[PDB]
This record gives sequence, structure tokens and C-alpha cells, in this order.
Amino acid sequence: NLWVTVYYGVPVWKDAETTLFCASDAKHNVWATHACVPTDPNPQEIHLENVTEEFNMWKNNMVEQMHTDIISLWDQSLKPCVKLTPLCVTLQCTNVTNNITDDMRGELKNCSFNMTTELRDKKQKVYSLFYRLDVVQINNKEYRLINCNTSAITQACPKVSFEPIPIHYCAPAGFAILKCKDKKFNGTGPCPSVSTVQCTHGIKPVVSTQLLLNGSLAEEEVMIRSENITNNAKNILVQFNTPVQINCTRPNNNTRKSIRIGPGQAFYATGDIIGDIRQAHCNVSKATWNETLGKVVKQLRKHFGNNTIIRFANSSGGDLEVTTHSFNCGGEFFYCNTSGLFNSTWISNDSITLPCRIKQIINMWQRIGQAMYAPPIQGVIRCVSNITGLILTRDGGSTNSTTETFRPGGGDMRDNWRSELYKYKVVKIEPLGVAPTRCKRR
Amino acid sequence: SIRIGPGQAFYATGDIIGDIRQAHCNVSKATWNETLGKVVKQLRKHFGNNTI
Amino acid sequence: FNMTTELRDKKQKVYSLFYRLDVVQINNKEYRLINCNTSAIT
Amino acid sequence: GFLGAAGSTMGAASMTLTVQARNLLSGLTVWGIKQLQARVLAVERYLRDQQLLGIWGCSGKLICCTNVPWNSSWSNRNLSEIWDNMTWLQWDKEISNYTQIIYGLLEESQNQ
Amino acid sequence: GFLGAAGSTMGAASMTLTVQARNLLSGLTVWGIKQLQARVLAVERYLRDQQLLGIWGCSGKLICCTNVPWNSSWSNRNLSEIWDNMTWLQWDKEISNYTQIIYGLLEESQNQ
Amino acid sequence: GFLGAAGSTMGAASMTLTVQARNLLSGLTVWGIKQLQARVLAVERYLRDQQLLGIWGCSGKLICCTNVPWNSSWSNRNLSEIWDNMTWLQWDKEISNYTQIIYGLLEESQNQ
Ligand SMILES: *[C@@H]1O[C@H](CO)[C@@H](O[C@@H]2O[C@H](CO)[C@@H](O[C@@H]3O[C@H](CO)[C@@H](O)[C@H](O[C@H]4O[C@H](CO)[C@@H](O)[C@H](O)[C@@H]4O)[C@@H]3O)[C@H](O)[C@H]2NC(C)=O)[C@H](O)[C@H]1NC(C)=O
Ligand SMILES: *[C@@H]1O[C@H](CO)[C@@H](O[C@@H]2O[C@H](CO)[C@@H](O)[C@H](O)[C@H]2NC(C)=O)[C@H](O)[C@H]1NC(C)=O
Ligand SMILES: *[C@@H]1O[C@H](CO)[C@@H](O[C@@H]2O[C@H](CO)[C@@H](O)[C@H](O)[C@H]2NC(C)=O)[C@H](O)[C@H]1NC(C)=O
Ligand SMILES: *[C@@H]1O[C@H](CO)[C@@H](O[C@@H]2O[C@H](CO)[C@@H](O)[C@H](O)[C@H]2NC(C)=O)[C@H](O)[C@H]1NC(C)=O
Ligand SMILES: *[C@@H]1O[C@H](CO)[C@@H](O[C@@H]2O[C@H](CO)[C@@H](O)[C@H](O)[C@H]2NC(C)=O)[C@H](O)[C@H]1NC(C)=O
Ligand SMILES: *[C@@H]1O[C@H](CO)[C@@H](O[C@@H]2O[C@H](CO)[C@@H](O)[C@H](O)[C@H]2NC(C)=O)[C@H](O)[C@H]1NC(C)=O
Ligand SMILES: *[C@@H]1O[C@H](CO)[C@@H](O[C@@H]2O[C@H](CO)[C@@H](O)[C@H](O)[C@H]2NC(C)=O)[C@H](O)[C@H]1NC(C)=O
Ligand SMILES: *[C@@H]1O[C@H](CO)[C@@H](O[C@@H]2O[C@H](CO)[C@@H](O)[C@H](O)[C@H]2NC(C)=O)[C@H](O)[C@H]1NC(C)=O
Ligand SMILES: *[C@@H]1O[C@H](CO)[C@@H](O)[C@H](O)[C@H]1NC(C)=O
Ligand SMILES: *[C@@H]1O[C@H](CO)[C@@H](O)[C@H](O)[C@H]1NC(C)=O
Ligand SMILES: *[C@@H]1O[C@H](CO)[C@@H](O)[C@H](O)[C@H]1NC(C)=O
Ligand SMILES: *[C@@H]1O[C@H](CO)[C@@H](O)[C@H](O)[C@H]1NC(C)=O
Ligand SMILES: *[C@@H]1O[C@H](CO)[C@@H](O)[C@H](O)[C@H]1NC(C)=O
Ligand SMILES: *[C@@H]1O[C@H](CO)[C@@H](O)[C@H](O)[C@H]1NC(C)=O
Ligand SMILES: *[C@@H]1O[C@H](CO)[C@@H](O)[C@H](O)[C@H]1NC(C)=O
Ligand SMILES: *[C@@H]1O[C@H](CO)[C@@H](O)[C@H](O)[C@H]1NC(C)=O
Ligand SMILES: *[C@@H]1O[C@H](CO)[C@@H](O)[C@H](O)[C@H]1NC(C)=O
Ligand SMILES: *[C@@H]1O[C@H](CO)[C@@H](O)[C@H](O)[C@H]1NC(C)=O
Ligand SMILES: *[C@@H]1O[C@H](CO)[C@@H](O)[C@H](O)[C@H]1NC(C)=O
Ligand SMILES: *[C@@H]1O[C@H](CO)[C@@H](O)[C@H](O)[C@H]1NC(C)=O
Repeated sequence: NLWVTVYYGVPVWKDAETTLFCASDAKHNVWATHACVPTDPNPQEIHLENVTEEFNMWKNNMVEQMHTDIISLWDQSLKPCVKLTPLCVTLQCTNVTNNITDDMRGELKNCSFNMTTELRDKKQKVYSLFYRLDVVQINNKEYRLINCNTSAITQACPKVSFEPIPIHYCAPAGFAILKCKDKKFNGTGPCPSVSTVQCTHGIKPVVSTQLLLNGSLAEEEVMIRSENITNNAKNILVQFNTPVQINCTRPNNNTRKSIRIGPGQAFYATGDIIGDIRQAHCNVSKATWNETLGKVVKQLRKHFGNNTIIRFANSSGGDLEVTTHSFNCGGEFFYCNTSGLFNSTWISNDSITLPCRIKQIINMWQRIGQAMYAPPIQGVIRCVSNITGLILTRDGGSTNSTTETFRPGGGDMRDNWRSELYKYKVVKIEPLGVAPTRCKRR
Repeated sequence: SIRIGPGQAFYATGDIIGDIRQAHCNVSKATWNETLGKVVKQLRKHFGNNTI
Repeated sequence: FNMTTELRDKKQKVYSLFYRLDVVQINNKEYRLINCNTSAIT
Repeated sequence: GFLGAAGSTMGAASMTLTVQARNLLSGLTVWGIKQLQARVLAVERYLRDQQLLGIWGCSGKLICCTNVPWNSSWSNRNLSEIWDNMTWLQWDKEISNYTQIIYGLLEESQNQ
Repeated sequence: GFLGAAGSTMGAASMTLTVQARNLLSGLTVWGIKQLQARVLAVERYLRDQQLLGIWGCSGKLICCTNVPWNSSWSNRNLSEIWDNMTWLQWDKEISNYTQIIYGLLEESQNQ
Repeated sequence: GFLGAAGSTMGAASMTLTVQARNLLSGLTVWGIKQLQARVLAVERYLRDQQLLGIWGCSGKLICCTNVPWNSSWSNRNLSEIWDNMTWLQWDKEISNYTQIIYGLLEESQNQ
């Protein structure tokens, strides 16, 4: 004598996709955190006892949503800023002298041109300084901006800062965010220690290549993650146990000048560099890097054998963004050469100096048709950061190869934010059940 | 294609290789006659049986 | 006709073919697009 | 708190239904529209569940007994190994095949 | 299915109320806003109907009996020619005049 | 009409609850989004109140008796000077301290 009894509010969930919203701690920023909900001081995390879940790092939709949101915010931030259409003219450029060094020879050019005024009746002869990577010669000499045959340039608004700030992703009503608490989780498979939350930890959208900066550290050991470790077409994500400090600087004392190109529209050009001219560069610690590489190769020798020679070489081909460590240091975009970091072989006080280059016409998100111009920054620039990860790729050495070669990679930013959203998943609650009892309706 | 600015193109007509003739449509004569006969037969229900 | 270039400094002499219904003569001969006194073309 | 008894037996999770019940309703223009749609969808899901409960005769209840007898072909386990040695996540995976038949029986039993 | 008994008598259409009940809740930016408003309006109409039913004392019911006697001045037809010789579309046209009086009587009878 | 008995005693205002009950549900793109959010928020508030009432065991009611005895430490006034010499605005200002305790007691009493 058993009867069907209905229960509403049972702990059952399913896998689902939804739109998560943004929250930030409680003004001109690229990612408009002022429009996001303020965050609670003490978030609730509920450990689910005796619960085992299945996670997949490489088929997560939070990564896609985060990529789309970042791209959309970047596009939105450039709407009210000045268009630089009259800047696509012919420039007359000369080489820069007066206290340049040997390594800085030919990197700066002094270009004069004619520019429109606030009156639609006359011109003005002005001049500026351009980096060699921003101008292409058309046959002193005649140059043009690198972009004036493919796209249009918008000048970045100088009051908006590029500094990343932490953001949190929250689930709507009827959804939960499951979080894996295993300390040696390798991205895919069963996690037996699970908690539930509604918000993720503060994630800073740092854009960089070949090196992960200002991120999270593994709790126990260096972690190696890959979708298919035997497939050499997949990238390898390496997570450090301790960070590696890196100091980058542009030492030139720059000057900024404002040129009126129309009614209520100004253009910020580079003036003169007071003093000498030197090359921007980064410093890393040699001993710390050696120890980190030793730990990385120690962890790598668990998938490829115990007696295999493991050697690190540098990048192989590509454009400037993918063959260099590209990042942003206080409004200036750096492209640094990492041939001194990934160059060694391993058999079973000092510093490393990486020279860098500066560019001012920026194409982001591997797109074409839209370009941004970064106005110059005044004074000497210095930044300090943590290296907390690596992106690597393996060469497909066939014909009985006893050695493996790993090269730095990158280019796709989904793997930058896949190294932070790797322990979260989104579930949808289904609070309706039926079961046999001995109670009958009266 | 003619480039008229940074990232802007204009598609013009070039040269017509061969002779130049007029665009045109063809319809069937008998089918159109039959259709017009049916249409006038249906129209003759609102205006009379002896109206031209 | 003369058309602007990708550089805001110089022009180029180009040509095209137009149907008679799209050009109106303004007193070879001088013509203009039929729309350039009433509206803009996209 | 929320989803606390997901690893506990079916019996232990029957005393905390209100925790999950109350965490289903409140717990530029492009982003403004996206957030609004989620809030409308949660309300729609809640209203559909409430309408189904009302149609079954169980409006305004968390636990509701019915007049529909339990067919032994849906499950053969006895009450000792269901309410004391089983979780809801396992029970759903087992009775997922017969859910629609039971729902139709509930509807037609309440109507008649 | 839906609106199937629109031509049947009032008695025959009284056994399929669930079909109509279910099909009232789920059955660029310019177009996005337009679709959202319809979904909000359907929810609002459903909630107003549910509130009215709850105020009358008939919450969570499809057929509900009341304590308000039927005035013969609203309609003099007997039960044989109402439930067996008439449809709801004809009945609404006949009693459209007295609807507000009946609603007020229901409200004040349930409250008192 | 609406809020008419705000200056009357608690006893007199208990006979016009439906007036306030009804006036809680229906009574460029920038402005279009703002107006939609107001309606969504009103619907959400109404649904939260209805869920709370249903959890307390008072689904579809305006006045509901409970099994929770009144603690004398919440208020010592007798019924003659509460329902006949007091308004709801004054009563709320006095019992605002003990509201959460009473709500928790109601929930745990109905569940058990
Ligand atoms: C990883 O994180 C570190 C630590 O947070 C971070 O280093 C920080 O970089 C920022 C940006 O360069 C530094 O903040 C600057 O510091 C000085 C003093 O205030 C000024 O140059 C800047 O302020 C001026 O510019 C602002 C922009 O509008 C104006 O609002 C302001 O009025 C000033 O004009 C700015 O505040 C910060 O000091 C460092 N922190 C440390 C400890 O060095 C690093 O950049 C991160 N790495 C990456 C790759 O993002
Ligand atoms: C860049 O070139 C400009 C001229 O195009 C230089 O500015 C002139 O410098 C000379 C020599 O010192 C002065 O006499 C002029 O008065 C300056 N101004 C102008 C408007 O001609 C400028 O010094 C050059 N800068 C660098 C870094 O080489
Ligand atoms: C991971 O990649 C390897 C290749 O690196 C895949 O193994 C291949 O499997 C195909 C058949 O599916 C064989 O023809 C190839 O010879 C295999 N290659 C090697 C090098 O052994 C493997 O299937 C991939 N794993 C998954 C899960 O997709
Ligand atoms: C990186 O380290 C180098 C080398 O120490 C610094 O460059 C200068 O190096 C010379 C010797 O080659 C020293 O005499 C100078 O003192 C160094 N400069 C300074 C400012 O101390 C370089 O400055 C370092 N860069 C960073 C960003 O730390
Ligand atoms: C990067 O710069 C930091 C300071 O911003 C350096 O840290 C200093 O190192 C010196 C030399 O050992 C110490 O005397 C100071 O006390 C340190 N300062 C702080 C605040 O810790 C750091 O050494 C630099 N790193 C590299 C690789 O050059
Ligand atoms: C990787 O390192 C190699 C070896 O240093 C680089 O090859 C050098 O390229 C430069 C020009 O860029 C030549 O002057 C050198 O002679 C080359 N060296 C050798 C040994 O052939 C290569 O460019 C580096 N790849 C990068 C930085 O992407
Ligand atoms: C990155 O750095 C490496 C090592 O410094 C560069 O390789 C040198 O390139 C220069 C010319 O730039 C050659 O004269 C040297 O002979 C190269 N060194 C070796 C050991 O081969 C490499 O070119 C740099 N990559 C760039 C500048 O793109
Ligand atoms: C319009 O074109 C269609 C074909 O696109 C013509 O149909 C063809 O007529 C010829 C001549 O009788 C037949 O041999 C072909 O088999 C037909 N083709 C098909 C696909 O049916 C049609 O006659 C043309 N109509 C007119 C009015 O010229
Ligand atoms: C600016 O205009 C002058 C005067 O027409 C011209 O001679 C010169 O080539 C132009 N460009 C410069 C100075 O770069
Ligand atoms: C623009 O000019 C550069 C430099 O001459 C050339 O390499 C590139 O192909 C051009 N872009 C297009 C889209 O033609
Ligand atoms: C970098 O590492 C240091 C040392 O662990 C830590 O205190 C700091 O918060 C890290 N992050 C940044 C952004 O500097
Ligand atoms: C990750 O761990 C799972 C078992 O938990 C294993 O099947 C899988 O191969 C591992 N992947 C890598 C890249 O080590
Ligand atoms: C850069 O130049 C400015 C202007 O002369 C000066 O005030 C400042 O001290 C300089 N900064 C240096 C030399 O680091
Ligand atoms: C890094 O460690 C390796 C392996 O012990 C050693 O051969 C090499 O000299 C070290 N490099 C340093 C200390 O700069
Ligand atoms: C590889 O060598 C290490 C050396 O510490 C050893 O611990 C490990 O078991 C070896 N793995 C094998 C032989 O698969
Ligand atoms: C790479 O390492 C070799 C061996 O130590 C060294 O000779 C060479 O200069 C290095 N290349 C660099 C640091 O670019
Ligand atoms: C169409 O019908 C008319 C009227 O009967 C007739 O005069 C004419 O010849 C017909 N045309 C044909 C058959 O091509
Ligand atoms: C018109 O003539 C047709 C010929 O078929 C006939 O059927 C119809 O009744 C006539 N209509 C009249 C005379 O109104
Ligand atoms: C183009 O410009 C030239 C040079 O100023 C002028 O003579 C001519 O009339 C213009 N128009 C043409 C070629 O249609
Ligand atoms: C534009 O020009 C045409 C052709 O000359 C003329 O007929 C028409 O009236 C003009 N339109 C206006 C609005 O003046």
C-alpha cells in the first residue's frame, strides 16, 4: 500500500548554459565595473559533503562568455573618442640624433606634415616622433602610417585607464556554481571534494602572450594541463607554485603636445625627449628562473619518460604579437624578446635582460578593420609583475626522436582566462521529485 | 574596386566584354491567353453577362 | 571623374559606366548623379 | 545551507526543502537587456512549477500526498533502501524513464 | 487540443479546462525589447487572474463552488438548456451585462 | 479607497485589506528599459510575498491564524488598547525589533 508523494525543493541539478552577470568591489575604467552589482563582504561557500562531480576544463562556456564580454567592453570604450582620419597623409621623416645609443639607432623618426585647423580654411605645419614599427615608407623620405590602407584609427581617450581590476561572475536564480576543491586536479575528470557558491573569485583580465602575469598560484606543485597531451597540436598550460618577479621599464623622459585638429578635437603627439635615448627592457632573476624551469621539467618528465632529454628553444615564425611577450605597462604596449628565457637543455645576484619594443598603433583581438592609437605617456615608466604560468607547444619530432623540444606559444586569449575559470561549472536546479510513501490523501 | 579612403572601397562597372544587348523577359502567349480568359470569366460575375 | 585616395593629400582620375536613368546632365558633357540634390547614397 | 544535503540520504534531505525552495526566486543597454531576460526566465520557471503543483492539487505545499498508487514496475526497492540508503541524484537517474507516465496519472487522477 | 471544445456544449467543455489553462503561461535591441514586453504582459495577466481567484476563495482550483445564490434576473433558463444546449461563447454574450455585479457579490461574500 | 484607513485604528483597517492587496500588481529604448524594470521588480516583490505566505501555511489568504503563541515579551499591551487605540504605523514601529524572531518561529512551526 504505497502512494506517490511529491516533494518540492529536492537537491537535484543538471548541466546547463546561461548568462552570468558581473560584480565588482565597491571611475574611468575600460571594464565598466561601476555598472556591476557591488560584492558582499563575506561570500557564502557551502561545502557539499559526500558529493563527487565531473569537470571538464576544455568544454566550459564561462570562457566563451568572458571572451565575448571583454571584447564588447573594449569596443564600447572607444565610441566617444576622437577619430584620426586627417592623420592619413604623407609625412616627411628624418632619423633621430642627439644622444641616441647604438641599440636605439633607427628606432625613432622625426616626421613633419600638414594638419587641419579649427577653421575649415587653412592648414598648419606640425611635427611629431613616430616609432619605426608605426610608419611605412612610400617610394628626407616620405612615409605614411602603417594602417592607412586597411583600417581607420581611433585615438584612445586619455582619461580612461587600462589597469585591470578584479571582477566576479554570478549565477542567476535557479542556478549554482560548483567549485572543485581538489589540490591536484588536472582539469578533466571526477572531483570528489566539491563546494557550491554564487560568485567566483576576483579575476583580473590581464592580456599577455607567452607568459601569464598577475594570476593565481598552485597550492602544492607545478601543474601541467593539456586537452590531449599526446597530440602535439594542442597547447600545454603550466601553472607555477611560486611567482617569478619581473621588472620592466621605459626609461625615456617623454613629452606630450596637444594639437587642435578641429572644433573641440585634439591630437596628442610626442614632443622632444629631454636627455639621452635608451631602450626599454625587462629584468628577470636568473636563479629563480632556473629553479622554476627545473621544477617544470621535473613535472614534464611524468608524461614523456624518465630518460628523455628535454630542451627549451624560442618561438618559430609569426607576427610580432605571437613571437614576443606582448603586454601593457601603464598605458604603453611592450613587445619583449624572450630568447634568453627559453634557451637550454636538460639531461636526466645576476639577471636576465630582455630587450623590448614599443608600438602605438594597436590591433587587438586579432581583428582587422579597426585600429587604436595610444597617446604618449609623460615621464619614465616602470612596472613590476609576477610570472605565474606558461603556455607551451611541442614539436612533432618523428623518426624515433629521443628528445622533446618545447616552444612558447599563445595568441588566443581564451587560454589566458581558461587558466582561471578551470575549477568552476554552472548547474541548473530541478526541485521536483516523486517517491513512494505510505501517506494517502484524506 | 576603387579605394576611396582608409578601409573603404567602391565597386564600379568595368568593361562589357562582347556585344551589348537589352535585358528582357519572356512569358508564354497561350498560357497568358487562358489565364486572361479565366480572369474575365470570373470578372463577368460582378458587371454583367453582355459587358465588353 | 576625380576621386579621393586613402591619403588625404591627393586624388585619382577614375572612370565607370552608368545607366542613363542614373545621371542627369548639368549645363564631351558634364553629368551628375540623379540623387545629389535631394538625398545621400549608401 | 543551499544544496547542503546533496550527499545525504533522501530522508535527511526531506527536512530542508525550504532552503532550496526560497533560493529560486531572488537568491549599457546591451548588458541591461541580458540581465532583464534572466530575471524574466526565472519568474517564468517558478510560475510553471507553481501551475503544475496547483493542477496536481498540491498548491502551497512542499510535501503533498496523492491518491495515485505506486506501481511496482516503476521500482522494486523497498522503503528501507530508498529513504535511508539513497540520494535524490541517484533516484532521479533511476526514475527518469517513468516520470511522464506518473505526471499524467497525477493530472488525470486529480481531475477525476 | 487547444480550444478544441469551442463549438461543443458548456457541459462537454467543462472536462478540458486544463488544456486552456496550460496554454496561458508558456504556450537587434528594438526587436528584443518588443518580445520581452509580451512575456512580461502574459505574466501580469496570469498573476491578476490568480489574485482574483485567490480573493474569491478559489485559489489553486479549476472549478470552484461558492455560497452566492444565483439571481433569477441574471438568467431564467434552466440547467437543461444551459449545460446541454449552449456554448460558452453564447453564454458570455448573454451574461456580459451582469458580470461586475456577480464579481462584487463574490468578493463581498467571501470577505464576509 | 487606497490607503484610506491609514489613520484609523487597527480594527477598522482590518476590513479593507483587499483595497491595498489589489493596488500592488497593476494599480526611446532608454526609457523603455527603465519602465520594464519597474514592472519586473513589482512582479518579483509580489511573488516573494506570496512564497512567504505559502511557506507559512497561509496560501491564498488575507487573514490567517497560526499555532504560534504570542510571547508577552514582544508586547504587553492588552487587546483593548491594540485593536481599538492604535494604528498599524505605530504598531510596526514598536514590533520592528521582534519581526525576524516571529518569522522564524512561524516557519519552523509550520514545517513541524
Ligand atoms: C600586476 O600588478 C601590479 C601591482 O598591482 C601592477 O603594477 C602597478 O602598475 C600600475 C600601473 O602602472 C601602477 O599605478 C601607477 O602608479 C603611479 C603612482 O600612482 C602612477 O604612474 C600612476 O598614476 C598616474 O596615472 C593614473 C592613470 O589615470 C592617474 O589616475 C594618476 O593620477 C596618475 O597620473 C598609477 O597609479 C602601480 O603603482 C603598480 N604597482 C606596483 C606595486 O608597482 C602591474 O602593472 C600589473 N601587471 C600587469 C601586466 O598589468
Ligand atoms: C624634429 O624636427 C623639428 C623640425 O621639423 C625640430 O624642431 C626644430 O629644431 C630646430 C633645431 O634645433 C630649431 O631651430 C627649430 O626652432 C625647431 N622647430 C621647428 C618648428 O622647426 C626638432 O628639434 C626635431 N626633433 C628631434 C628630436 O630631432
Ligand atoms: C590524442 O592525439 C593522438 C595523436 O597525437 C590520437 O591518437 C591517434 O589516434 C588515431 C585514431 O584515432 C590513430 O590513427 C593515430 O595513429 C593516433 N596517433 C598516435 C600518435 O598514436 C588520440 O586518439 C587523441 N586522443 C583523443 C582522446 O582524441
Ligand atoms: C636591469 O638591470 C640592469 C643591469 O643591472 C640595469 O641597467 C643598468 O646597468 C648598469 C650596468 O650595466 C648599472 O650600472 C646601472 O645601475 C643599471 N641601471 C639602473 C637604473 O640601476 C637596469 O636598470 C635594470 N632594469 C630594471 C627595470 O630593473
Ligand atoms: C624588481 O624591483 C624590486 C623593487 O621594486 C626589487 O626588490 C628590491 O631588491 C633590492 C636588491 O635586492 C633590495 O635591496 C630591496 O629591498 C628590494 N625591494 C623590495 C621592495 O623588495 C627587485 O629585486 C627587482 N627584481 C629584479 C629581478 O631585478
Ligand atoms: C630564435 O633564436 C634564433 C637563434 O638565435 C634566431 O635566429 C637569429 O635570427 C637573427 C635575425 O633575427 C639572425 O641575425 C641570427 O643569425 C639568427 N641566429 C641563428 C643561430 O640563425 C631567431 O630569430 C629567434 N626567433 C625568434 C626571436 O622568433
Ligand atoms: C631576440 O634575441 C636574440 C638573442 O639576443 C636575437 O638573436 C640575435 O639577433 C641579432 C640581430 O638582432 C644577431 O646579430 C645575433 O647574432 C643573434 N644572436 C644569436 C645568438 O643568434 C634575436 O634576433 C632577437 N629577435 C628579434 C630581434 O626579433
Ligand atoms: C523558361 O525557361 C524554362 C527553363 O528554365 C523553359 O522550360 C523549358 O522548355 C523547353 C522547351 O519546351 C523544354 O525543352 C525544357 O525541358 C524546359 N525546361 C524545364 C526545366 O521544364 C520554359 O519554356 C521557358 N519559358 C518561356 C515562356 O520561354
Ligand atoms: C605641406 O604643404 C606645403 C605647402 O603646400 C607643401 O609644400 C609641403 O610638401 C606639405 N608637406 C609637408 C611640409 O610635409
Ligand atoms: C597595406 O600596405 C602594406 C604595406 O605595403 C601591405 O603589405 C598590405 O598588404 C596592404 N594591405 C592591403 C589590405 O592591401
Ligand atoms: C605577486 O607576488 C607577491 C608575492 O607572492 C604577492 O604578494 C603579490 O600579491 C602578487 N601579485 C601582484 C599583482 O603583484
Ligand atoms: C587527467 O586526469 C585524468 C584522471 O583524473 C586522466 O584520465 C587524464 O588522462 C589526465 N590528463 C592529463 C593531461 O594528464
Ligand atoms: C623628466 O623631465 C621633467 C621635465 O623637465 C622633470 O621635471 C623630471 O624630473 C624628469 N624626470 C626624470 C629625469 O626622471
Ligand atoms: C641552471 O641549472 C642547470 C642544471 O643544474 C645548470 O647546468 C646551469 O648552469 C644553471 N644555470 C644557472 C645557475 O644560471
Ligand atoms: C622516474 O624517476 C623518478 C626518480 O625520482 C622515480 O621516482 C619514478 O618512479 C620514475 N618513474 C617511472 C620509472 O615510471
Ligand atoms: C642560448 O644558449 C647558448 C648556450 O648557453 C648560448 O651560447 C647562447 O648565447 C644563448 N642564446 C641567447 C641567450 O640568446
Ligand atoms: C487569344 O485569345 C483571343 C480571344 O479569343 C484570340 O483572338 C487570340 O488569337 C488568342 N491568341 C493566341 C491564341 O495566341
Ligand atoms: C451569365 O451567364 C452564365 C453563362 O454560363 C450563366 O451561368 C449565368 O447564370 C449568367 N448570369 C446572369 C444571367 O445573371
Ligand atoms: C580632375 O582634376 C583635373 C585637375 O585639376 C581637372 O582638370 C579635371 O577637370 C577634373 N575632372 C575630370 C578629369 O573629370
Ligand atoms: C533635384 O534635381 C532634379 C533634376 O534637375 C529636379 O527635378 C528636382 O526638382 C530637384 N530636387 C529638388 C528638391 O530641388
